[PDB]
Amino acid sequence: ASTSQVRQNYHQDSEAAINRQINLELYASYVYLSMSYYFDRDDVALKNFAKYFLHQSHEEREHAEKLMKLQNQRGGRIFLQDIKKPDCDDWESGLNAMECALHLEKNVNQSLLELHKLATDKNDPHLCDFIETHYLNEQVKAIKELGDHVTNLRKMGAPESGLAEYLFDKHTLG
Amino acid sequence: ASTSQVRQNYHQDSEAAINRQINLELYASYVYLSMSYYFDRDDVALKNFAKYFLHQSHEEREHAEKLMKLQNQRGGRIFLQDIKKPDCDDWESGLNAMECALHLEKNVNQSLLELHKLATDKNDPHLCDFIETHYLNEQVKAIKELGDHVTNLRKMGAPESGLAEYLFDKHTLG
Amino acid sequence: ASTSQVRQNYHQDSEAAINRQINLELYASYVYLSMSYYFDRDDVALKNFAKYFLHQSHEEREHAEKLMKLQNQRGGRIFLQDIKKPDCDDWESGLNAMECALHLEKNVNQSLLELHKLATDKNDPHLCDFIETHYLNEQVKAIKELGDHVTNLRKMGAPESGLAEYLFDKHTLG
Amino acid sequence: ASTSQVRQNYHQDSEAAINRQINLELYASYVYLSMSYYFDRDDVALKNFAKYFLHQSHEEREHAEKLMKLQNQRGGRIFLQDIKKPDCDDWESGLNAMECALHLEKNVNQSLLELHKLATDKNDPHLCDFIETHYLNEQVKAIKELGDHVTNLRKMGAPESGLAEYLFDKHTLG
Amino acid sequence: ASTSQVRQNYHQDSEAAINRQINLELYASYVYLSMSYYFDRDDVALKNFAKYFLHQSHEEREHAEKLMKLQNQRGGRIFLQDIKKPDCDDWESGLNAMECALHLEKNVNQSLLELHKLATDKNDPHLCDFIETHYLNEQVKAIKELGDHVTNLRKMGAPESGLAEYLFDKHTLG
Amino acid sequence: ASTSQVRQNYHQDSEAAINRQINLELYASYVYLSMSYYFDRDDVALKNFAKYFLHQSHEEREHAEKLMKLQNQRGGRIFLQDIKKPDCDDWESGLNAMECALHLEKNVNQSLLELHKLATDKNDPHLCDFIETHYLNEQVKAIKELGDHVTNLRKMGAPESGLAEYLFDKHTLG
Ligand SMILES: [Cl-]
Ligand SMILES: [Cl-]
Ligand SMILES: [Cl-]
Ligand SMILES: [Cl-]
Ligand SMILES: [Cl-]
Ligand SMILES: [Cl-]
Ligand SMILES: [Cl-]
Ligand SMILES: [Cl-]
Ligand SMILES: [Cl-]
Ligand SMILES: [Cl-]
Ligand SMILES: [Cl-]
Ligand SMILES: [Cl-]
Ligand SMILES: [Cl-]
Ligand SMILES: [Cl-]
Ligand SMILES: [Cl-]
Ligand SMILES: [Cl-]
Ligand SMILES: [Cl-]
Ligand SMILES: [Cl-]
Ligand SMILES: [Cl-]
Ligand SMILES: [Cl-]
Ligand SMILES: [Cl-]
Ligand SMILES: [Cl-]
Ligand SMILES: [Cl-]
Ligand SMILES: [Cl-]
Ligand SMILES: [Cl-]
Ligand SMILES: [Cl-]
Ligand SMILES: [Cl-]
Ligand SMILES: [Cl-]
Ligand SMILES: [Mg+2]
Ligand SMILES: [Mg+2]
Ligand SMILES: [Mg+2]
Ligand SMILES: [Mg+2]
Ligand SMILES: [Mg+2]
Ligand SMILES: [Mg+2]
Ligand SMILES: [Mg+2]
Ligand SMILES: [Mg+2]
Ligand SMILES: [Mg+2]
Ligand SMILES: [Mg+2]
Ligand SMILES: [Mg+2]
Ligand SMILES: [Mg+2]
Ligand SMILES: [Mg+2]
Ligand SMILES: [Mg+2]
Ligand SMILES: [Mg+2]
Ligand SMILES: [Mg+2]
Ligand SMILES: [Mg+2]
Ligand SMILES: [Mg+2]
Ligand SMILES: [Mg+2]
Ligand SMILES: [Mg+2]
Ligand SMILES: [Mg+2]
Ligand SMILES: [Mg+2]
Ligand SMILES: [Mg+2]
Ligand SMILES: [Mg+2]
Ligand SMILES: [Mg+2]
Ligand SMILES: [Mg+2]
Ligand SMILES: [Mg+2]
Ligand SMILES: [Mg+2]
Ligand SMILES: [Mg+2]
Ligand SMILES: [Mg+2]
Ligand SMILES: [Mg+2]
Ligand SMILES: [Mg+2]
Repeated sequence: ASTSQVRQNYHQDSEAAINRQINLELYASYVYLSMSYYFDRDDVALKNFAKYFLHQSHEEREHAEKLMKLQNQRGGRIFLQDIKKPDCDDWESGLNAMECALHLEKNVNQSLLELHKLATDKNDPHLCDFIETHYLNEQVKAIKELGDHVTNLRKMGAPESGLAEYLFDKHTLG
Repeated sequence: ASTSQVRQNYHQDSEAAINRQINLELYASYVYLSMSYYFDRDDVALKNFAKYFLHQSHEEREHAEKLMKLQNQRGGRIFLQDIKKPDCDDWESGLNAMECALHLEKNVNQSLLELHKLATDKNDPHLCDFIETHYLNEQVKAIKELGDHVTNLRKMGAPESGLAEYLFDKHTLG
Repeated sequence: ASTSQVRQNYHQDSEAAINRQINLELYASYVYLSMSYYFDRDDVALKNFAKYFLHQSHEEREHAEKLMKLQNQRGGRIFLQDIKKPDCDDWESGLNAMECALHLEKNVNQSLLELHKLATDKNDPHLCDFIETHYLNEQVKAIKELGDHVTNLRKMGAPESGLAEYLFDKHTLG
Repeated sequence: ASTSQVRQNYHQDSEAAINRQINLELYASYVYLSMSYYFDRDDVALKNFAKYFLHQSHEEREHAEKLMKLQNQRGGRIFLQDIKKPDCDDWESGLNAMECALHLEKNVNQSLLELHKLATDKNDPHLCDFIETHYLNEQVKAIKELGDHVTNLRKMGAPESGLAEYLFDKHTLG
Repeated sequence: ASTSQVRQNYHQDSEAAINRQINLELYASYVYLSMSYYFDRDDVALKNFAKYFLHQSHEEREHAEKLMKLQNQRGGRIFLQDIKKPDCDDWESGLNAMECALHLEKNVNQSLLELHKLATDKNDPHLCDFIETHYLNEQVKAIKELGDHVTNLRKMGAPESGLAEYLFDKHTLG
Repeated sequence: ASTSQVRQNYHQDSEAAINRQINLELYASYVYLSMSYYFDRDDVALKNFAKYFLHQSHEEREHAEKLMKLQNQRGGRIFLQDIKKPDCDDWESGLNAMECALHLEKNVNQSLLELHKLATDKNDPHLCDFIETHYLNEQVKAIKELGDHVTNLRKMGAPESGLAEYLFDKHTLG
């Protein structure tokens, strides 16, 4: 009950915000897992879409683990919640999955910006630096990459052109 | 809606049982993740317990992925549910975590034996072979290893002896 | 006209400030280019001064390119202006060029500090981290190096001693 | 004020023409820089167009530096002017950028042919050889390459076909 | 007396705070030096405790040197004070030394957080980034490691169990 | 309180003299540290003077550590005092720093000769051999090197000639 021997300048509200961010990162890992195996279906059959989203799934589990490490490093206590099944919808196409991923990463970035605003308000420069170093530029690069992918698929004629998704699978994700 | 072009000798009940087993494997990955970071806390501080359970967590995510591949290979459709937060309790000690892991793996094995009985009842030898090849002996080895670990910790004087858990961490999990 | 699909927490004023900083970095590349070839003249003939300033010129073009990448990563639109010819004056000596470079880098640093104050005012932690990571310490090291060079040239007897500039060229810039 | 000790058979008009050519080469570097980052935008997203034009930008800066070296080698004095922002227009498409580049390189070649006619009129065989050796065939190869690129993009169905620009990006510029 | 040629956006109060932090880092190096040689005594004789604290001593001297470099880089003037002999007390045991080290590192971290609050108040983003990059996470990792060590020693039965300190020396610090 | 089990032929007065010599070696490390960073200032800017004195600082910390080892080897008890800030004065020039270092090393040598006279008076041949083996010739070589450096700087025209200190920095300390 009494304080962690390591805890210093770590607000209860920051501790709770980090637990919510852990859940969000595990949720993002689950969304990309579901998206991956959609492209593995025999009636979709785009293997590089499947590999691309599995890699993204594995990266989100690493992002969750790094926040669980941070919680312990600062003397906070991890509190886990259910990982909700993916919302987005039935995946429909390579383009629609890429658009769901863009929205997911823009929602994760908004959560991280709220987390950074709280750490700023509580004058926690270690937590500010943590978020900036490990999360904020990774989100900007992820969002830019997904926007690039959505643009190419749209220009190529997706989702109507099954040829467009096939050739994007080989040339961009291959 | 209409049948997958690949589907052959794959009962609707088998398809549903495989989706339930996917959820159970993701749940087991989550239980071991939680257990891992407990041992990373500054007031527990057993780093080889933490690494041992993280590795086990990563192995369960691989077990889930292999069942999602199987579902697609057979022309079934993956249906995901929420991943429940870990039940077990507050982890308390290295011994108590090992005992929770033993119970978890004995519950996963019972699920797989029920799955095998269903595949047997539906005369699905491919699914029987899948379960036997990739799951049943992995469960028997996991259960035997966790029983060995629980025995050693008990003989060494855990959970009262903090020396016992420390030296087990170095010599068995190190 | 309508918003970039990637744009998030990126103020119009930040977007414009980044375009002004791009112009300033290209201007700094031009100042160092001019300084370089002054030392290549047959009546100046200090080859290590020439190489030192050419390298500095190439570094400023890289600094401009990284800001053009950032503008696109954040969903801003690059707006280019004329690159003004160098102001400073006729270069006169190794010491006078080093003093012009010190003033240039102290003016670029003041621009970057104003840019950081704007990003702080608009609560853009990604842009704050970008400036701190890629620009602020590079400016402090550049300013310290140029101050060191100016000090040595002054102590050695420059600009009157042509021997001083010759031996500095060989021993410090060689 | 008085003559460079190295100057021999180098007409004042040649000296001035070389300074104008320096400005034109820096302007061409700026045009290709702008074109490069257009293709880096999230709503254009053709990375090999972007790399192709950045390389061309870097080559034009080298062409400018070689003329600044020549000016000093002959005992002329470098005189720099503002580098104008790119004219061409909004870039619109891969085809339109390639067409702007073709017009740019045909304007640079006309400048170099005028420069060669002046050196011929002033009986400066060193300057004639300089232009022929380092510039004239580089312009003919650049113009031929850009014409080839424009032809392919037109035959492939650009600019209407976003598929055409995508596949040209992978197969020709990749 | 008059201003350093390099000084820009570096408040007199920041300059003084950096000199106080230099003294604190040298004091921390001295505390760990004293602790090291305690464990080298023939009536204590724990060689891995001795090596662990000597390494920590050498790391604190590096932390002091990096702040003396920063002071010069920013155009401040180093002002040195006596390095006080270690306070803590007679070292008594491996556990008591580890507890003194935990308190030392939590006092150094509080000094660095006060330093960061001053740099924030004076809008010095270069100094904020310096502290965050080189100091704040190094303090969080140091504090977490020392808390882990204190926990293990307590669980193992230290300081009463001389066996506990012996086996910790071999297995954790060895 | 009672005697160390290892103590043999080690006089209380020798024990106290060794503690005073430890303080003197730490003081010499501090003097050279201060001298080092003086030459790192932007208005002094002699980098090989700075490296030379930092190396000397690191060597004095090693000399202190070896005496703390000796104290324990002989069964004496280390007693630490404050490390006084450097006396010498404001450093002024490369020559003045070298002259302060010569005086420092001649004061350390006089302390060691007094220490050797005490060990001789107490018939401690182990301590006599320790001082002769590890300290006395290191002091004679240090004093000879600093005298050589002072001579060269004086002959070269230091401290008036800033050229002299610059060229000594490159050729002797480089
Ligand atoms: Cl509190
Ligand atoms: Cl919580
Ligand atoms: Cl929940
Ligand atoms: Cl980046
Ligand atoms: Cl059927
Ligand atoms: Cl189902
Ligand atoms: Cl559900
Ligand atoms: Cl087996
Ligand atoms: Cl053991
Ligand atoms: Cl062992
Ligand atoms: Cl808005
Ligand atoms: Cl603008
Ligand atoms: Cl303009
Ligand atoms: Cl640095
Ligand atoms: Cl003439
Ligand atoms: Cl001209
Ligand atoms: Cl102009
Ligand atoms: Cl050819
Ligand atoms: Cl291909
Ligand atoms: Cl001021
Ligand atoms: Cl001060
Ligand atoms: Cl003092
Ligand atoms: Cl870390
Ligand atoms: Cl006695
Ligand atoms: Cl004493
Ligand atoms: Cl004292
Ligand atoms: Cl010798
Ligand atoms: Cl020389
Ligand atoms: Mg949430
Ligand atoms: Mg990712
Ligand atoms: Mg993430
Ligand atoms: Mg639900
Ligand atoms: Mg970064
Ligand atoms: Mg279930
Ligand atoms: Mg396992
Ligand atoms: Mg499993
Ligand atoms: Mg529940
Ligand atoms: Mg088998
Ligand atoms: Mg401007
Ligand atoms: Mg530079
Ligand atoms: Mg720059
Ligand atoms: Mg003008
Ligand atoms: Mg900040
Ligand atoms: Mg940095
Ligand atoms: Mg022109
Ligand atoms: Mg070219
Ligand atoms: Mg050209
Ligand atoms: Mg204009
Ligand atoms: Mg000819
Ligand atoms: Mg040729
Ligand atoms: Mg203090
Ligand atoms: Mg440390
Ligand atoms: Mg420190
Ligand atoms: Mg005192
Ligand atoms: Mg860091
Ligand atoms: Mg003394
Ligand atoms: Mg020495
Ligand atoms: Mg010494
Ligand atoms: Mg005093
Ligand atoms: Mg000897």
